Formats: sequence, structure tokens, C-alpha cells
Amino acid sequence: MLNSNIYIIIYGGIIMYSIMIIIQMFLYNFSNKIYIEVEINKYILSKNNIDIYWIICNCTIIIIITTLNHIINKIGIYNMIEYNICYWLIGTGLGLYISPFIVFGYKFFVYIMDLNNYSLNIYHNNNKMNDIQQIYNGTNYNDTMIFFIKDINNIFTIYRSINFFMNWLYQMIYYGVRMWLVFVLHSFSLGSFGELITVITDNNLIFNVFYIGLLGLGFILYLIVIFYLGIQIYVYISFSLSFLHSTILLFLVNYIPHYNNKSIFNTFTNKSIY
Amino acid sequence: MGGKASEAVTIAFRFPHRTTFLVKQNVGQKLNKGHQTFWQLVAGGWLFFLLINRTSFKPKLAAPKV
Amino acid sequence: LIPVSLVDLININIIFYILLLYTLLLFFIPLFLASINYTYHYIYKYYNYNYNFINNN
Amino acid sequence: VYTNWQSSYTRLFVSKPWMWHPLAWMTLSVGIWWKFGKESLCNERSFYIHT
Amino acid sequence: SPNEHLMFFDFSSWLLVDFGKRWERWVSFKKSFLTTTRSPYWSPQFFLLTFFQLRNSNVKLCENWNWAPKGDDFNLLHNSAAEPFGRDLKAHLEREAGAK
Amino acid sequence: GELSEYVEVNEKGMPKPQALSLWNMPYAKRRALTKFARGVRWQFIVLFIALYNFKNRDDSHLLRRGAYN
Amino acid sequence: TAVVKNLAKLPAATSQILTNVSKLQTFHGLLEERRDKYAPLAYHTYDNLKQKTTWHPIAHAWVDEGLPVSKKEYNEYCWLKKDMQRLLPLASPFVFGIYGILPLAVWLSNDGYLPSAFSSKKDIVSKKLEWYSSYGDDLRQQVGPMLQHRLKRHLRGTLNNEHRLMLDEVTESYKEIFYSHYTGQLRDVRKCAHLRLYDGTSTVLLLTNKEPVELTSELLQKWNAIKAAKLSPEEEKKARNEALIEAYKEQELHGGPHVKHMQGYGIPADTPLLGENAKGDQYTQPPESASIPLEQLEWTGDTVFIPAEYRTEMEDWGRELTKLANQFLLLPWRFVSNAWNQRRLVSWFEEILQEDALIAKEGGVQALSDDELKVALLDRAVIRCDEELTRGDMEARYKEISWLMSLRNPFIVLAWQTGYYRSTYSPEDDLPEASILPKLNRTVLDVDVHNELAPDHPEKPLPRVHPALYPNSHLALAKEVAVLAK
Amino acid sequence: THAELHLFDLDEFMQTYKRLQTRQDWLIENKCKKSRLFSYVAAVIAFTVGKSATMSDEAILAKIDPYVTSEVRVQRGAWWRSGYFTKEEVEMMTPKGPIARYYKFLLGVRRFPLKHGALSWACGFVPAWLTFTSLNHWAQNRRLNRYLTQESVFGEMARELVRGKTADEATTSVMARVEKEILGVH
Amino acid sequence: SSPLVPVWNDLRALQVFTSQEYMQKRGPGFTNTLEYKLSCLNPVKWYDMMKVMPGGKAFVGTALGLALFGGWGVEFVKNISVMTKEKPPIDWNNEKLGHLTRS
Repeated sequence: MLNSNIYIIIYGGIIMYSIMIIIQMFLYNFSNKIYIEVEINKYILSKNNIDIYWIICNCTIIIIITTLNHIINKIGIYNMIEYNICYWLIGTGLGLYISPFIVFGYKFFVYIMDLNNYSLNIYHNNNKMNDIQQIYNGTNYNDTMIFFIKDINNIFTIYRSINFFMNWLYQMIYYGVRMWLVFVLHSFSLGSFGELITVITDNNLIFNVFYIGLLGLGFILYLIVIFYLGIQIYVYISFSLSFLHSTILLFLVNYIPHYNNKSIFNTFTNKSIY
Repeated sequence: MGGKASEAVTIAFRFPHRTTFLVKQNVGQKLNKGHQTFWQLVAGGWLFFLLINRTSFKPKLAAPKV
Repeated sequence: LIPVSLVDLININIIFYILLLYTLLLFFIPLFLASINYTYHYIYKYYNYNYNFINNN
Repeated sequence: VYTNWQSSYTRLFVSKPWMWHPLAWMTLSVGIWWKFGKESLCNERSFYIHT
Repeated sequence: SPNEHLMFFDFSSWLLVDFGKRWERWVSFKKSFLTTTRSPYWSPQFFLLTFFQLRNSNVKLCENWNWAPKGDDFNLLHNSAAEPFGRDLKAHLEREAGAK
Repeated sequence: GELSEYVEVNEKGMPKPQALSLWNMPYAKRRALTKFARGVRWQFIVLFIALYNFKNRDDSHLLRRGAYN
Repeated sequence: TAVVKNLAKLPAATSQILTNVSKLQTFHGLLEERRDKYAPLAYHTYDNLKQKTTWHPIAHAWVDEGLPVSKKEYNEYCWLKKDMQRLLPLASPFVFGIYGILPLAVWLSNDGYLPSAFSSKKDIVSKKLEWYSSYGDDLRQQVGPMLQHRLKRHLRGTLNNEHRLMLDEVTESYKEIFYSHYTGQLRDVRKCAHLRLYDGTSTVLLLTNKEPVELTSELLQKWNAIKAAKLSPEEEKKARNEALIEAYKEQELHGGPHVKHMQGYGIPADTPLLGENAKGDQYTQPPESASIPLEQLEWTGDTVFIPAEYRTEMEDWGRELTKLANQFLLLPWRFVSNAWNQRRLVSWFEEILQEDALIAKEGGVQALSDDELKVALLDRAVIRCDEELTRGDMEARYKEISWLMSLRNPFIVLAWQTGYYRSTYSPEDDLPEASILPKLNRTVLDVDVHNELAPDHPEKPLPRVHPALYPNSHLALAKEVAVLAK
Repeated sequence: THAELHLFDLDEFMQTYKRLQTRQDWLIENKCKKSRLFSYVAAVIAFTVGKSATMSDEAILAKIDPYVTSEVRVQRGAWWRSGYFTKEEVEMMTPKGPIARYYKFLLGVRRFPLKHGALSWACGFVPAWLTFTSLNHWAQNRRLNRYLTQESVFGEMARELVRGKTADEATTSVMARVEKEILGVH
Repeated sequence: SSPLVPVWNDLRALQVFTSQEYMQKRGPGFTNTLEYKLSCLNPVKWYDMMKVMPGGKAFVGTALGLALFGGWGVEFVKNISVMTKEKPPIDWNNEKLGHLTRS
């Protein structure tokens, strides 16, 4: 028939493998909470700290859980999930990307829509002509006959507003791709070396023996794998948060000094005068 | 690629002005308001605009005359 | 190599993985919040209002 | 003592932006799949690329 | 094998979904809901359930593209045609002579 | 520091030079330079590129139809 | 059930609804006729981010001192406004269709969702008390504690940043205000007023034809004295301008107004002259008003209130704290901006102040009955119906919150109110035992408002001194003494 | 409240068999597009006039007086310093648009003020909502009537659906004619 | 970012403060000119001065500019790499297929 437009969905083992990831969160009980508290209190001070903190906690603990199931609980998807690019771009990077836009999205949106009215920023702006240019002409700059080219101007100003929110996306993509490449290439190289050594020993059965030892080699490789991947995860987290700071959270630096009050027990009002 | 917050002004630099509540003495400016029949005529014009732009659905045009 | 593939970039199976994971996370949030802090015990035990009385004499 | 923790998941969700994050994540991922992976991979006209 | 360890063959089946039929049944369910509720046109229900569909259909029927998209009607790789002079014409005449 | 679209001011109300000083030239020369300048750089470049490609646009689809015969 | 019980009276309720609408229309016409000639214009102002309006009671909550209206009539006005708010589900069938009757059924199920007409009682006071005791106290008693916690965590901040956000001098007052449900001791309102130390100094700039001048207690005293003398306007304006130039010189010697050296505010200097416009050493361009002589300094009639609320401001509260404050005050809160809920809160605040003014005109609290005072305290949200206090305790509570609301600050008002809504439940039946002492009783004399109280130092709290122990207390309290003995 | 239910299936039919669209059908769709686009502006006008029927003088001066329209860029002290801005300067800072002139005229107009909130906003949103919905409903009605009076394949499909027939049956009945008369079946 | 940022900042400050110097030099009297009286009736000026207003008017102005002109701008940017490309003749519709008598 004509109206029947058919789509094929590739479905596999998802339910029982995804349940145990959330069920393990009661066992881990957010062991990274102290580290992320320290880092958040280093990088920002606001009432909405707890929000972003909780978000990062969830993301990081999910990463850790998946990594440990990838190292230990080797069945089905737990092996591929760290070797796959979709997980490294959408299951870890996208959440960290959208977290500040979900916590401080109001301020960032207002900031961006004010930057579409592009203008020169003056420190100690005690100028009067600046105000008249900003109100009458809309900007400090000369806006004569830009309506002639308004069609491009809109979108270009939009990019001009988000240009200082774009390197965050770039760094997230870069470090996600980095983690994917690291896992994939190191696993592939290690397996290749293993297979070449086994070919040498299968062709020379005087050497086809547990020549290092049954547990020695396995323990050493376990330590190598876990140390390397722990270093890589610590890198991906520390860099993600330091770049979050240096790219998005310096916008929100609003230091208010403490001013002593004097008229505590009496307040002037409209009825005091009128 | 792209810029940073370190290379730009803050959300406190932009919008640096806190709130100040202006009040003005009452001299009698909001008194003796005219045009007492303004909203009646406005509603009449609105309903007129809706009537001229109204179009009832006439399915009888689809009757099988053939 | 297998993971170098455009099919594995927008894999719907991993998108279902993420969906089920975070739906269950949302369901189990109120059990993750059920850890007790002992700060109000401290405040109750250590908060001592001034109990001295006034005596003009 | 009343708590949204034990009496209202709706008000709990509303009062915590860190609960909105996974939902937005889900919506964005599904929108990405709908825009890019749906017609290019899953449609019958575009399913032979898996070979 | 290493690629065998970098492979995910834990699939179970293929879910086949006729999105055309599902869209038809969705529209039918919307119509049934609006008829059973006897809702007017000014309702938010009617607006949400009708307006975006009508808008997108009106746009897709109003579209009058002078040219089709980029990778469908131009910018396509094409082998160079045979010229009516020089070597190509000589090859053509030799082909005609050999065939006839 | 050295932020974008940012400039400091001294006690005389003048912009302090971050890299280069351009306040030695007279007001007439400054007004001559700035009467046609705007707060927009890349759009003029994109517009000149578009005008170059418009000058060098293709008309084969018209040649096939006979608008040049 | 209650559905059919209210459907039985639904025919008899429409006439009363329309009569109440007519009364409301007449009353609003009268009140606005008075307001449009005696009240000033409070201009609309936007928040720090400049996208939504912000509201404060000092500018927007006006009190018609001289309102020829009975207190019960004003109660009727406010209650019928709330009934108009409650009549909104009648629009559901007119926007959803014939199946939009089930929302009306849910509306008619609970009597607390309904307006006055569905009540069997007649007097507005008994009707309000019935509604409160049935629905409103229960709804408030499940929002009070979580609002108190939100206020606490708004002061102290989130994620262990108390050493960066709290102040070490307001600490003992903070403890006494927020942890008095642990001790069982009464609270002093002045210790709640100490929470304003988080904010800056609230100022009032009078705008003149030359410069703005900061208002002071001295200038205000002089203006009140001149207003009381009832002089001709030719002398009144002259004395006002004399005091104005005196205060101008005073602040110029002080070093200008307080606003010059406050982050977020400021007075610009003279504008600069750019480039060739600079005439040698004169790098500035004074305004036109510099030509006017200083002796012609006259008040323009324009005023600028600046609360300088850096931590208390309603803008920085958030999406949740405002909604919970409106729940606790039984106001509409759902599906609206914080600006609209702010306006609703400020309107409630203005209503309470006008009601206080009318009570003071009608002879204070003691002229009221017991049920009327109970309903007033329920409106002020300082009493729950499971307390059964005395009359002196009720009067003292009213005086406390009346003075606290005179300061025009919702944060400290809510901090005070939420302390009276921290009730527990025991797991055992024998415990708590039946007490042996009588109920807590107080008087209007026990409230210390006429005396200042310094903030207690951290971990060095001081005992509470009764007002009677102060010198000349029999002289200071003579008004309250005459009111109570009479 | 009944034309959209048929227009859904009609639009699906048109999208599928878009090859069978004429110029007059194209013009009908373009007219519906024009009506839809003008309905937004009519809704904006109704919203403005409704909120202005419930806005106080302070709410109006918030939009006229440049003290309030300058809060983003200018210090408030520049307005507190008397003589900082001249009369002509304040005049050039005032908005000049037709809405500003309407509000300026509306200063001297009697109205029924309310406090700035949800009711002052709903008094504008409701007329705008009704205007938008009713204009789009009547536009779709006009579109359906034009299709029914249009002697074409889409007109025949619309007619057959207006009789009271099912979508699948109507598609089959019309394709039986398309195969014979239009396509020239073998 | 580039190291030319302070250079661009100097040039921006130059043009801005020179425009302000020009406004100071010409002084008052701008409202009597013809330019002002036309800008008072010019919709570009209305939109441009409504953009910077508060109450979400920056978002309104930006979204309006998008909906009106930015779509054509997106199409223009897409067509910049289309103008130079060889395209075929337009298969103009014969407007014969579709007519069918009613029954």
C-alpha cells in the first residue's frame, strides 16, 4: 500500500542491563560527592550551586558505574558501551553541556538576548552620549543603513552572542572523542599484541606455557587497565569542570560586599511623606 | 574554536543596575478622564471586523447534484 | 573497525539505554535523598538560650 | 510534617532543576534521533546501509 | 578477537513500525477525542491538536521550489560526454564502421 | 584580561589604549574614517563574497532555454 | 455527599453571588475614587535583569489614613475579592466544552474551594472562621515549615557556603528566630528585625530642581512639624526649602549621599568632553541646573525609595520561595511569574496595613470581639486553630506582627509567621503527658517596641528584660495601661 | 468545528498526490497562508488593546516615560540629576511608534484599571486567542468551501469526504478515477 | 581567540567616542532637523529603539527580526554556494494534469 511507510528499529538487550545501573547507585551512594562539592565551591558561589552539583554527581557516578561494569561485569552492552561514540557524545557529554543552561538558563538567555543588541562595554560608564546613542540609535555603533542588510545581521548577531558559549560545546565534543579514541585504540592495540604473542607461542609450543604465571600477568594487567582508565576518567572530569569554570561560570561572578545597615527599627515609607 | 567567558564581560557587568522605586506626588493628573464611550465603540469595531471576516462552513455545496 | 561507523553515532539502542536509565533514576531519586545528617541533633543538643534571671537587688 | 519528598513527586520535580536535567536530556536525544538517525538509518528506503 | 570484543551482537529482534499507519491512527484518535468531547475550535485542546498539523501541511503544499535540493538535482558527478570533434568522433565513426 | 568589546576609561573620560593609540590624528581624519564604518566586520566580507559569486553566477539553465539567442 | 449538598444550594447561591459582585463594584468605585486623588503614582520598575517587574510595599502598598469605611466592610471587600478569584473554574466549560463540567464537579466537591455563597453561615467573620478552620489552617500548616526551611537556606545559602554568606553578628538572633520550637521560649520581634542587617541602609532620595537629597529623621521631623503647624503654603514651601537646602549642605559635608558608594547604584559625575571638545583643563560639562542658584532649591515632588536589599530582595528569592510564601498566605500561586505573585503578596500586605489603620481608628484591638481577633490573626497567619490562646496573647501577637509589618519587609514577616507553625506528632499515646501549668498568657505590655535592642554577640546571648523594668515605664506604657484598664 | 477533521485527510491526500495540485488550489493555499499570517498581527493588536483597557497610568507610563524604557542601559542617577537630560533629549528618547502614540492618547481616556497581574494579561490574551482561533477556523472553512466548489481531483476527494465516507474508501474511489481518466490505465 | 582583540577594541572605542564627539560638536538642535522628524515616522527606528527596552522586548525584537528577515538570510547563506553552480532548466508545470469533472 501507499500510505504504509515502514521503519525498522534495531532492539536488543536494554532493560535488564539498564536496571542494574540505577540499582547500583544505592551501593555506591555518591562517593564522588565530596570531590564535586570541593570543585563547585572552588569555581562558583551562588544559591543554585546544589542544582549543578547534583547534576554533575549523577553524570559522573553514571560514568564510573558504566566503566566498572565495563571492566568487571562483561556481558553484552557493557563491553561496547565505552567503545562506542554515541555513549561518549550523548550519555556523558550532552548532560554536562546542558547542565549550566538548565541551572542558569534564565541569566544566560537574558544575556544573549541583550548581546543581540550589540554594544561597546564601557567601564565606569558615566557618559551621557553613550546613553543617547544606546536609546535613540539602539547601539553605541553607527546603525545607519544596516536595515538594508538586516537579513544576515540577525543571525550573525545571534552567533556573536553565543560565540562565548560555543567553546564549551567544542571542548565537550573534543574530550568525548578523546575518551572514545583512548578506550578503542588501547583495547585494540592490547588485543593485537596478545594475538601476535599467542601466534608465536602456538607455532612454538615450547613457549606455549604460562610463562609469566597464571595470576601474575592477570593481576598486572588488571592494575594497568584500572590505573590507566582511572587516570583518564579523572582527566575527563577535572578538565570538564575546569573548562566549565573558565568558559561559562566566569559570567556569573557577582561579588556583593557587605554593607552595614543603620535604620533597622524604622523604615521610611510613602505614608511618611505623603 | 569559539570564545570563552574569560574573553567577555559578565552578567553583572551587563545589567549592573539594581532596582529603584520611583514615586511622584499626586497633583490631580489622573482625573477628568474623557472619552467615556470609547470602549463600547472599540468593541463594536472589533465585532464588526469579526463579522466581515466571518465565514460559515457551507457543506451543501458538496451535494451530489450530478 | 566496528566502532568506527556512522551507524553507531545515533544508535537508537543506546538512546533507549539512556532513556530507561534516566527514567529509573527519576523514579528512584526520592530514595537517594534518604540519607540522614546529624546537624539538627547537634543544634538541639548545643543550643542553650540564656537562662539567667533579672535581679535588680 | 509535609514533604514533597514523600507526598508529591510533581512539586518535587518542579522545585529542583537538577531533576529537569534528565528529562531535557531524554528529549534532546530523541529529537536528535528523530532529525538525523530516523530517515537515514531506520527507514526501509535507508536500511540497506547496514549491509 | 579484538574486533569481536569491540562488537555488539546482543540484539534480540527488529521492531517494525509503520509510522504512516501510526500517524493515521493518531489522527483518527484525535478526531475521535474531539468528536466525543464535542470541543469547540477555540479550545486549547483543538488548537494544540489541529493547528500545527494544519500549518505544516499548508507549508508543504505552498512550497514552490524553482529547484530541488542540493544533492538531488545538481552538484552531481557526471562522466564527460563524447565530443563531436577530434578523437571521440573518430572512435564513433570507427564503431559505426565495425558494427556495419 | 583583554576582553572582547570592552574598553577602560581614565579620569578625563578618554579610552585607555590596550595595544595601539589612535587619538593623535585629527578629528577630521577620524570622522572621515568612521563615517562609513560600523560595528560589523564579517558581514561585509560575506556580502562581498556573495557579490563576487553573483557576478560569476551560472546562466546555463537560461542558455538551454534560449534567453541568449 | 458534599457534591449533592452544594448542588442543592447552587440555585440559591447565584443571587448572593451577583449581590456580592454589585457590592464589590460599588466599593471598588468608591475606593478608587479616593485613591486616584489622594495616593501618589508608584511607577513600575523592573528587576536587576530588566525583564520582569518587581514590587515592594514601601512604594506600592498605600494606606488611606482617613478612609471612611468600617473594618467589617473592608473584610467583606477582601473576602469577596478572594471569592472572585475562586469563581474562576466557571470558565472551564466555556473554554473546553460540555465535557468541561468535571472540573466544576471537582470544584463543587470540596467546600474550601468555594466562595461565600455556598456557606450556611451569615456573618462574614463566622464565615471566614469556618472556611479557615475547615480548609485554610490545614493547608497553611503543611507549607509553614518548608517555607521556614527555604528562608533559612536562602540566608545561609546552599552547599556548605555559610562561612562565605552568613554574618557572625546576626547569629544568635537567627537561632532565636528559627530554633525556638526547640526551646519553647517566646521570641522577641526585635531579634527578627535584626535580620535586616543582611541588607543595606534603606534610603529615600527626594528629587529637586538641582540635585537629589537623602532624607533623614531630622528633615522628616521638620517636615512633620511644618505640616502640623498648618501654615500658609507660601510659608510652608519656604520652610520646606530651607530645611531642604540645610540638609543638602549637611550631606555635602558628609560626603554626598550614601548611594554614591554602593555597588549597583550610583550618581554620575559631570559628563566628559571628548577630544577637541575638551577646552584645555575643563574636561567636564556641568548640567543646565548648575546655572540655577542654590537658594532657589525646590522639591520637585518626586521621590525614589531604595531598600538596598542585597540578600532579602524579592527578585533574588526564586521560583519556589515566592510560590511557597503565597501558599502559606493562601494566595494564588500556580502557573504565574514571580512578578505576579509578588504583586499579589504586596496587595495582601497593603490590605493588612489598611486593616490595621481601620482597627486603630475603630479603637485598637480591645474594641474587637474574640472571634474577630481570631480571624484577624488567621489573616495575619500567626495563629493556628489548634492552639486556643488567650485574649492577651492574641493582642500581643497582633501588636508584634503589626509593628513588624510596619517595617515593610516580607522576608522578616514570613520568618516571624512561620515560627508559629512548627507542630510535631508523638509516636506514643501516653506521651506527651497532660501539663500541670496553666496556658500561656501575656499582655500588650510584654511587647518591647519602644526600646532598642543591640544584636547579641555570637555565643554570648543576653536574657530578656521586661519593659516594666525600664525607667519611666509607667510613663511610657501609660497609653496601653489606660487602654487595658479601661 | 467540523471542517478540520476532513481537512486533515484532505491534506494527507494532497501531500501524497501533490502532483495533482493545480494553480487554483495553490492560490487557495496561499490565501489561507495570508490569513494565517495576518491572524498573528490581529492577535497582537487585540492583546495590546485589551491589556491597555486594564492598565493603570503607572503601567502606561512604564512604556512611555524614558525613565522606564532606559533601565537597561542608563544609570538612574542620570535621571535623578536634574538638568542632566534636556527636554529635547527626553523627547528623542521617548518612543515614537503607533503603540506609543495610542498609549499617549489613552492617558486621557477613562478605563477600568486593575492591578498589574494575571487578569490584566488575560483581558488581552482572551480577545487575542479568540481572534486567532476564529480567524484560522473561518480561513479553513473558506479553504474547504473553495475546494468543494473547485472542479478538480482534490475537490472530488473533499466532496466524497463531506458526504460522510471513510478516508480509505474515498482514496480508493478517487484513485479509481485517477487511474482511468488521468493516468490512462492500460 | 585571536590576539587582535585589543586592536579591535581600540577601533571600536575610536568610532564610538568619535560619534559621541560629533554629537557633542553639533550640540542641541537635532530635534528641529528633518532627519529626526523622519526617524520619528521611520519603522526601523521604532524597532531599533524597542529592542533595547525592558520587559522581554530584546527577545521580542530578536525573534521578530528572525521570523521576518533571518529566514531569508539563512536562505541567502545557503544560496551563496548555489549561485556559482551549474543548474538545469526549470521543468515548468504544463498546468494540464489535475483537472477532473465533478460527479
